[PDB]
Amino acid sequence: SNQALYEKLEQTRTILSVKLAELINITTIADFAQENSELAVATTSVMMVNNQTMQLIKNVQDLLILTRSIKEKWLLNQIP
Amino acid sequence: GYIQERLKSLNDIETQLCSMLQEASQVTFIFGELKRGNESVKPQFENHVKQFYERLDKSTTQLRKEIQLLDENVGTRLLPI
Repeated sequence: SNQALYEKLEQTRTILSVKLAELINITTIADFAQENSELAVATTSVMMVNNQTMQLIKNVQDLLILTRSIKEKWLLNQIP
Repeated sequence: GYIQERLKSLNDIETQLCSMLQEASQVTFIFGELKRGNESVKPQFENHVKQFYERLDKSTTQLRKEIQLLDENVGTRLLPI
């Protein structure tokens, strides 16, 4: 059951590093009228970065859930 | 006590995780600035990205140690199951 803690940790670190690396790859370059308007490239980049952040938040949350579960094991299973 | 030390280490990790979230917000807000043509915050962008990584590495490493310590304390401070 502690093995499951290690495995959850590995998976969450894996996802965070992928999501950060994806975020790093979104062009930071500063911002045919129809095409420009339909594709909305600059807007799309902002939405992409925010989507990465939403996932960085979610996965940090998972690190907190793990930390809490470790706390509770100490609080609950200590020998009196 | 020993258990007090573990909880304080775990509370420390909770602080690191909150710091990581702070970095992510800054990265996000700064990207919006860069996209608008405010290049002045590019160094800060790169710094906050780097810090998020450093914090990810440190917090997950400390967490791995905490899990190891749980495992070593089965039968000694912690009841088996």
